[PDB]
Amino acid sequence: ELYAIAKELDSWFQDVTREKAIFEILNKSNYDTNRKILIAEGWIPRDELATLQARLGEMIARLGIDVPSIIQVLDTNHTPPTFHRTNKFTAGFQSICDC
Amino acid sequence: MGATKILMDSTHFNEIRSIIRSRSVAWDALARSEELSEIDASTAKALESILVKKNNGKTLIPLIHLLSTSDNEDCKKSVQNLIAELLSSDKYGDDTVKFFQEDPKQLEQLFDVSLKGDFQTVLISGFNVVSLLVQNGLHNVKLVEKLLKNNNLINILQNIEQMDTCYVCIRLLQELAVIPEYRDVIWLHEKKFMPTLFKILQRATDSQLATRIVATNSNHLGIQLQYHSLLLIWLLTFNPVFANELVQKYLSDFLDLLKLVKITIKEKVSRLCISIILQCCSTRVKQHKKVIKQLLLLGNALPTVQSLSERKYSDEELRQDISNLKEILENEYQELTSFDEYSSELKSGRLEWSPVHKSEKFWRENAVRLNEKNYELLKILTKLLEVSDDPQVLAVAAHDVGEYVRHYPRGKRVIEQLGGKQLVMNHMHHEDQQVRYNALLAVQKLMVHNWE
Amino acid sequence: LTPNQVNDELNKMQAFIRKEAEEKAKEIQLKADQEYEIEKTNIVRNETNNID
Amino acid sequence: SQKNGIATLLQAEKEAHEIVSKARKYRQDKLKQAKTDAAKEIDSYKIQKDKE
Repeated sequence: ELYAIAKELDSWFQDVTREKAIFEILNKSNYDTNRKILIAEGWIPRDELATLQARLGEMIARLGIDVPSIIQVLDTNHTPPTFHRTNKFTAGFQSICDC
Repeated sequence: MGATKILMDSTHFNEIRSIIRSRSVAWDALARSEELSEIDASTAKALESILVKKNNGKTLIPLIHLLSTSDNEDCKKSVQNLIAELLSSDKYGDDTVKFFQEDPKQLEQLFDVSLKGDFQTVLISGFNVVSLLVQNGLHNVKLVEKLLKNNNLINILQNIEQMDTCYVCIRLLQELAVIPEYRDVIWLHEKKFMPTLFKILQRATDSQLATRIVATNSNHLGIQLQYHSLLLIWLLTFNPVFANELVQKYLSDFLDLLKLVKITIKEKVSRLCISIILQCCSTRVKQHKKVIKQLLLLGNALPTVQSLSERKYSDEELRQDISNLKEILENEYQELTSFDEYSSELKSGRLEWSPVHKSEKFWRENAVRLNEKNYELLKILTKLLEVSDDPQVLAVAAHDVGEYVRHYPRGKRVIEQLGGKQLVMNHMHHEDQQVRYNALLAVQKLMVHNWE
Repeated sequence: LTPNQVNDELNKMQAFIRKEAEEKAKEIQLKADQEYEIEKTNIVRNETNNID
Repeated sequence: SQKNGIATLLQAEKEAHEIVSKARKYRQDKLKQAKTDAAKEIDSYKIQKDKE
């Protein structure tokens, strides 16, 4: 039985770990009991915003019921972080730079 | 007019409306071209001319009879639905109720000029009239007799590849179902449609409509067809005796409905599943316990029970639903002072894996039952075990012997009276590895705790 | 797209939720009607026993 | 929007709560109506039986 089962006990481990992770993703989110649409916000770049504000549908193309998404435009006080790139070839250089 | 307003959120009704309604075509030249008495066409034309908001409404009454025995399907459908809405629009003839009322002869005559032609014709001719048999206060009990013993519309509903048809037919069926004294009469015709009601849900069962790998499973709002179906199935929730019998015929699909609670992401759908299955329960009618017994027998929902329990959905109605559900399904679960039923099984000569067969929550101390006759009550089962090799009974017979000896360590003498260890090892040398596993469990636990 | 689309989505979902609450409340009121009827039934049944 | 979107959400919320509360009030009214209707009908029926 061990021989047979371990083969995919490992797969269940991966799966439960992933499902866990998505919980925690939800668990630093909001919830209210009586109102039924949540209050939410995103911290993805304006640089790549177009592709994802499009893929709203692609995601909802996999679950489309009524809402491609809800995203209302407003920016409040905050300091956006900084992002940088290495192209997997200058890894040592920029890695040392940042560290 | 507080009468029926139907499917406003929908569009297939709107397409089958606008296909002939949006046509702002001549509705006067018809009779003049050898179709009818001419004033009838003049007023069919005046329909739209007077359609302008005029804040009359008493110069179109007689036209109902005129289109009765028509012989060219060109000049009723359109103005038919136009006047139907004009009524529906609660701005024209809001007191047309009385004229509708004093004698529905002008209405019940409509049968032969309604629900006729092709399926689309049947709809365009039937929806309008049925919207008007919603006359607040009582409603005609007699027209329905002819509207149901008929068969052409039902033939229209028999198709499976078309969803709009059955959707709208049974949707208006449930809207009119607001008169609780009609589910009764249609009951006798159950076998004609209720299986149709069930086929959609049976498809929904393993068909993961939510997973959009199903290309065009239904229109973007089409899935609401299931919502409406279960709406109807709830509309029959005030007569238990009705639910009492038809179950014996199709209990299986009703049972495996269980999945819908967890499967559908939609709150509405799981909600209606659970509510319907529960409300089947009632102190009102008889044998209102064996149903859950078979539920446990085949489905074993309690896992599912608590599973859905841990994940409530902030719906008070649902809170009470599930709370009832759990308590009502669990309190009987301990209905096992099983000396009586163990004796019945003993005399039955049949055994099977069952919580009635297996529940230690009582066996904490029950050797008293074993004490009836020198512990030989199970010796009969042992000799039958020796007699044959039927998997279920063969395994279960020695399955609980280990437990029973676990109940008395002193029972080593009765055990050696058994002395079936050779038979036990033989069972480790027969088919169905599971029963071999069980036999090994029995023998091993026994020996170990005789010399633990 | 445009904020109009998302605003309309908010409002249409709100309308749908309001319809859901209305229809469920209607189910519960109809259940009130059934409890009404059955309670009246048993009361009148006992009364009929005594009167008979 | 949101400056009025929040207000619209609040109005939808109070709409839902008010409609469900009205439904429950109608439920209790159905119970009291069961009492009253049982009383009225059974009084009439007692008159019926006595006259009979």
